[PDB]
Amino acid sequence: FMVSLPRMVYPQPKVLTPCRKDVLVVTPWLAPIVWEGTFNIDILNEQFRLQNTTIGLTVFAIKKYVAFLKLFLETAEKHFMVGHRVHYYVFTDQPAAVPRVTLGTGRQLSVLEVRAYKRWQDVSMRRMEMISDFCERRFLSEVDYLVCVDVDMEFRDHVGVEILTPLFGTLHPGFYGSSREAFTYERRPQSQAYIPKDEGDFYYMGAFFGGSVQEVQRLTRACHQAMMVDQANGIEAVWHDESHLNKYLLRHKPTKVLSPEYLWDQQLLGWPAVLRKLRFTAVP
Repeated sequence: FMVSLPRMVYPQPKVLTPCRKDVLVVTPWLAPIVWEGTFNIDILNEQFRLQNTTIGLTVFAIKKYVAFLKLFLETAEKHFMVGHRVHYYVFTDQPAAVPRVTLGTGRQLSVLEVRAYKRWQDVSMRRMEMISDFCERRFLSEVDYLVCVDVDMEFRDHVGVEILTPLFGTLHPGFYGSSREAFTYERRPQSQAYIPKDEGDFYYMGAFFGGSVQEVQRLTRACHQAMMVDQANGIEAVWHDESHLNKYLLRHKPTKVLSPEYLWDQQLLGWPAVLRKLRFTAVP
């Protein structure tokens, strides 16, 4: 049950003026594409706080990548869901190497040790398997939404409840202006991740997806199962779990799509006019 919003004073939305005219802000299946200027964060914060929303953030930091945790977590504290309840789940092979990061009130961190796996096949499948096969009951009990991101990143600007929805993917920064035939989908019909040249909405990046716990578990389960089939058939998708994520999101449309504000590499791609903010960026 959702209680009434309080009285709020904010600028009136005007029907005969778009928020953005330079970009697509809704997909053909009526999912918002989230760009700066499309949302009033005050309204959204109210809506999500009134539900006492808890967001889980999963991040894998394996081998040398543990070195990225400090900046990842410190910047998440500055920019990720501030004001809301947040539970970080750090999956790592080196629990002792996790930095001691000071957290704001209402935010917690759990260190989850993984796992075994001395063959690259299981490593490739590790993340999808971990989210769907091992942490299933815990996530359902502890958080409302799950967000799955890469560690070799930093937050530079607001990443907040505007992204929350049953299921979201993020436009890959390298390909948002590309035609579908150019997308690096898996193109071999022998792979479960196969997408023909005449199919595809967007190319989504494996580095930032999420949704409700239930929808994320469905996605990660399906991707893990598809990857197991490929392994049995002696094939590895061109971009690993990202290829499978793309197949899943073609066949199960996301209910929001994040713009490349949410996943950017400034060293590689600069700062285009279409990006008013660079929110979450690759570490050079």
